[PDB]
Amino acid sequence: CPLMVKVLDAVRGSPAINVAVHVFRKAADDTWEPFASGKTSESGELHGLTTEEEFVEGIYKVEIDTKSYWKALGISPFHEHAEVVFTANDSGPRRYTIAALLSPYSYSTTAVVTNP
Amino acid sequence: CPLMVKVLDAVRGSPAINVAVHVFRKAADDTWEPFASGKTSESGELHGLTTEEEFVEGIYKVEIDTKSYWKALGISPFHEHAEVVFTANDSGPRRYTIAALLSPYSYSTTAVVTNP
Amino acid sequence: CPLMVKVLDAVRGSPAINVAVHVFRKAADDTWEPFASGKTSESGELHGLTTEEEFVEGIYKVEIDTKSYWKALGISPFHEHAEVVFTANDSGPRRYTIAALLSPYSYSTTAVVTNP
Amino acid sequence: CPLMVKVLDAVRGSPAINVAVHVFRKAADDTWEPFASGKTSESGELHGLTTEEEFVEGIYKVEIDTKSYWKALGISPFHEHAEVVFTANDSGPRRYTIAALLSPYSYSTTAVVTNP
Ligand SMILES: O=C(O)CON=C1c2cc(Cl)ccc2-c2ccc(Cl)cc21
Repeated sequence: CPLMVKVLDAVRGSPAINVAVHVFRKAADDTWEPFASGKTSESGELHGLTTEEEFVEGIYKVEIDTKSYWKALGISPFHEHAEVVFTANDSGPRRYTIAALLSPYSYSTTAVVTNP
Repeated sequence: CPLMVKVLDAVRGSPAINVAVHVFRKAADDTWEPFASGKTSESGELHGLTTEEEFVEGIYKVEIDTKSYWKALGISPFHEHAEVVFTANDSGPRRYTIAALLSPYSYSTTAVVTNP
Repeated sequence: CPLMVKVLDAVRGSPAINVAVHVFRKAADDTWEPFASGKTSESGELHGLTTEEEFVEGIYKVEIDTKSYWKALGISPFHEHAEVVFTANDSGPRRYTIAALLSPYSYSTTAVVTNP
Repeated sequence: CPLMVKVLDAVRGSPAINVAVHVFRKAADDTWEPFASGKTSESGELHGLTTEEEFVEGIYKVEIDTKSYWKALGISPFHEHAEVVFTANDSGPRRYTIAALLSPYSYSTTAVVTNP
């Protein structure tokens, strides 16, 4: 529940299903340490990545594997993957939803940060 | 349930709350006939606009009153309102969600069309 | 050039060429009067719609005929057209660039406004 | 000019000026080698990063330093930077324009690719 990813397909107007998502956390030596991963569900969502206890303050990267999604559809894409890099902050609202809207040569990403 | 609107604020990373939304349907003389309206909830969503029986095939317009949302925040905006104009089709998936992502000088809108 | 429209295609990563654009201006009786129209060039841009002298203060609507663009590429898109509605020149003359980035089931519209 | 970066500010409706941009290229050992860097001009554009000769096939990463841009405007944004990762020149030389549209809690990134 503190980190959710939602991915939509702007070409088909649908959730983007079965997209691989890898989360990393930035280590003290500046490398990216694997943190969590999964595939989006039938509703384009990936829940259950981490817990409140482990999602401590720090810098995280969410990679969304957009190229493999488009290739499966036979559509030749621009980006290798979409990247979302941010600092997790204890002060603000407690839930972070990372949304991504995908097109072959463009994507947007937005963070919705809310309280239950 | 066949038509839902969801609105997000890209400046604050939050749902856009208390945004007025007016839906129109295009009449046989080409004018826009009021159809439904409401304000987005605390989660940025507006449900309950119409029913399956009345949401027949035709051209609809969804106006989102973005200027009043930004003015309330003290932020001077570009657009008078965001407009979403589309044909409702019985053939495709049965639920239409119109999403809008708002910034003072830009917005995106996406249609997610799915089956329950 | 006080008003310029630029349209890009997010499926192909290219300018959206030969897209029809209609501009209207709200009259004192509340109707939308035809103001100017044209088609985007090879660069996806439409210049020459108006002059400083004719582009007076007002509420303008830029209608970008996105459905016909997609149909001619074999795509059946969600929206009929993208509309951009804004007050212009209400604090003196400005230059406006209205951009639209198109995908079949999504678009974004942006304005860059500069003071000559 | 085979690689050009353009950055716009969706809060102000303006070019995003003096944004730092770092370009990297993936080496055969998988590390990201520094390739070129610069800052956007008054127009929000960064030209002159590379030459046809140096811009060979490869996987490139364009890192746009959006956090520092917002902080200097008094805004505490969500993302550390926007990353754009793509394979270039894998079917011969192309021209690439990488655009980013920024808001505090959202960005979109787009590419227009043309064949000289
Ligand atoms: O939405 C993006 O990712 C940036 O796209 N917007 C673009 C863009 C994108 C590209 Cl690749 C080239 C030019 C523009 C442009 C020019 C004027 C204006 Cl007002 C907007 C834009």
